[PDB]
Amino acid sequence: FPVVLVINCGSSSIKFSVLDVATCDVLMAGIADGMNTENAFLSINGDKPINLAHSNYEDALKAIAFELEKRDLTDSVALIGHRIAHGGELFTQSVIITDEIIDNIRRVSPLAPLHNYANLSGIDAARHLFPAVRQVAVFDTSFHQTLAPEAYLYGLPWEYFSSLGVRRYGFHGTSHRYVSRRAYELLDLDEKDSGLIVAHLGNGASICAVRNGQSVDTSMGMTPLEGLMMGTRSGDVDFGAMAWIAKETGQTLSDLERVVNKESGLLGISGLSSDLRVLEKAWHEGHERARLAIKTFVHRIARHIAGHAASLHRLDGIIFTGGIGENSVLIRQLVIEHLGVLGLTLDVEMNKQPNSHGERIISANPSQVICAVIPTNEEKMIALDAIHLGNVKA
Amino acid sequence: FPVVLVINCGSSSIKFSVLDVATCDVLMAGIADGMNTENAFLSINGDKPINLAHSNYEDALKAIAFELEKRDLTDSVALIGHRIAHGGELFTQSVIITDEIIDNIRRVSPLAPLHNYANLSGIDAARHLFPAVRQVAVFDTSFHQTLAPEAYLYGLPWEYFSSLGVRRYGFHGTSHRYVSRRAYELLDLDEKDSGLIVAHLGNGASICAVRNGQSVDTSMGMTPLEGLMMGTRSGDVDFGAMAWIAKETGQTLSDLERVVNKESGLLGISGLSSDLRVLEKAWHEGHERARLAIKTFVHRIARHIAGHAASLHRLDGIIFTGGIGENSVLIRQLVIEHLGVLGLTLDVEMNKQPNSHGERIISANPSQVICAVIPTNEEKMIALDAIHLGNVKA
Repeated sequence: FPVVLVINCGSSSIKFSVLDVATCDVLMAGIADGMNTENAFLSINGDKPINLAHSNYEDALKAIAFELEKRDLTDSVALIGHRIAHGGELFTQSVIITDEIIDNIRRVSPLAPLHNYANLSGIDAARHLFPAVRQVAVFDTSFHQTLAPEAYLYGLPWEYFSSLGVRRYGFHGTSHRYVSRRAYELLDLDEKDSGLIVAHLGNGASICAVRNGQSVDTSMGMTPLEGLMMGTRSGDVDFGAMAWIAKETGQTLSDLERVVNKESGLLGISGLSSDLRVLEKAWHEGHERARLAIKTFVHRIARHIAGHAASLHRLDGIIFTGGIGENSVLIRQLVIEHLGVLGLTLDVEMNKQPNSHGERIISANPSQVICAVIPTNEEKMIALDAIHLGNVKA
Repeated sequence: FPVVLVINCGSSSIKFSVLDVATCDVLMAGIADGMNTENAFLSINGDKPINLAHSNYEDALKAIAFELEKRDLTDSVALIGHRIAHGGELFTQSVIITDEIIDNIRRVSPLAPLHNYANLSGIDAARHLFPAVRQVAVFDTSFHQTLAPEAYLYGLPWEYFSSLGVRRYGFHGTSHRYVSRRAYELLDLDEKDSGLIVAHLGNGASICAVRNGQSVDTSMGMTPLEGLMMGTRSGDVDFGAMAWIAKETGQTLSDLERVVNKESGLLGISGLSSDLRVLEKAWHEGHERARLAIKTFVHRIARHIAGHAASLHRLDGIIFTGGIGENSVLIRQLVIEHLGVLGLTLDVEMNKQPNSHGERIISANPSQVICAVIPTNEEKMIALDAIHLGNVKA
């Protein structure tokens, strides 16, 4: 009864999970937070902030390693899946990790300095701790590599693209991919003849147009900062304004890069919270700035949903996913009501249902386009790749 | 037989025209270029680069003033219309110029330093030279002041909006307004119950959603740099990328503000020209980078057309206008073919017709949304305001 160990080794943490190969169900999950700080802890199932203070990425993973052995599931780990933030133009699909692949990840790493160098740290660690174990890299950008130049080029000097690799990459590729695969079953569509928009709304937020099973457009850019307005991230912003602000407040780009990433978005407008639940209640309690934050949030989701639909021959579906997309009844309704131009009719009792109801249509029958909610499962998608890649002869 | 003198007093030039009040036809047009330089000239009808070297804004206008008198149409100038680049939140419509209005323009001027201070220069000049003459200000942003906060707020700290006035203003308001007024006649729509998208493609390029006669969304931002990719302007650009570029090439914001405005856009991608005619032939001759420039250009127009349609209850029309929108048969077709998702069917023989055919439908009858070309006439719109305002008792 073998298992896959999935690992998202970020800058501050190491979010892991263990899935059963047979059923892809989660047998174990955890998180080694406070990494690089003296105050570092490991909490399995959120049950006991352990002692792991002032420890590095490889120690954290060894801590988790010993905890896997403690639950007699070390000699059952057939596959290790690694989440990588950024794949540049080198990675178009998931791959078995080898020395070539490390080099290649290390080459594209400058495109995402924070995250990738931590992902690499996780890979070196895992490979030390599990050397007989097949390991796999899954890239958050690779699903979007089917985009055409017209879709991914910026309007900058060509040199910036060809010399420096400055172009739209897009993120949430694993989610957009998984959700879309699931969409074909739930809507009874033909992958080869279909057009979906997937609104992944969570932590970060991005839209993705999926034509005939392929990503043809996505809202995030070279960095995860483009596109939708998010929790603390600004989303789309007139560079003229950012330039003007610099000259008016006497701030740097480093200053403004913080502001746009950390003090902006839902938080920036509301001046209250990045959390929708807080703001949704804030609006119900009559806070105007919370109302505006949500209305703006909703407005920009609509704008990009409709826009991404231009990259489709036919619009068969809109699929909400992620923490916000799976759980926010209001946001889903406001967004759908903002797309009446596309002929969307919502079913409110169906949209009322909580996330317990899982993969579910939320549109009435008169609706010209089907709306649905499909819980994302990035870990399951990572496993399914790892499983598939397990059959390979290297 | 009275006339209106229209004046667009930019940073480098003074583009003027003289319209007959009766028919709104242009009796005279000209341009005093090379302003502030020692090499300065005045060319009426493009017929004789006159001697006006090393002269200021008021001299240029006096030169034009004496040329109006030379053609016995000085004592016939009933109204002077002034084009203003930026109106902030103070100007929601055209207004009769008074001391209050100068102060108010001077207050919002910091929102558009280059252009507005030249517009003010033109106003002081005109008022000197024509003091008994009623004068009017028409603002390029005022049509977009019906936008809701959700439509015009950026996802930045609220403080940047309330303290510093950082929000989407949008431009081409006079064109989008005129074109839309004309749309209601050409399509036989009810202003009060309608939804148009207007693609003004020229010099600068912007989209505008017009719901029930009101601007509800527009692609340009606080500066004319947001939205569509343009001749030399980048359009939408991931701030993360602009930040990354800065750290990689060691450039300033001033450096990058030049690049994004002057070396970018159609020119930036093609590495050849900002002129579509050059690039269109370049593609026909087999230049790949010209092909990519146009395809990207077209792709982003489609994206924003569809997106702006989200701010409509119903999409009745898409209207092309401006130098590129009135004259480019290919761009219009490629854009429309990119919006097959909205059910657009094009009539190619109708789309083939040159701009001589004027206000004209370009879509087949099966088309679920009407497409048309409507030549913009900003000068006529300025006159019609000035005429209307001529009836007022101050």
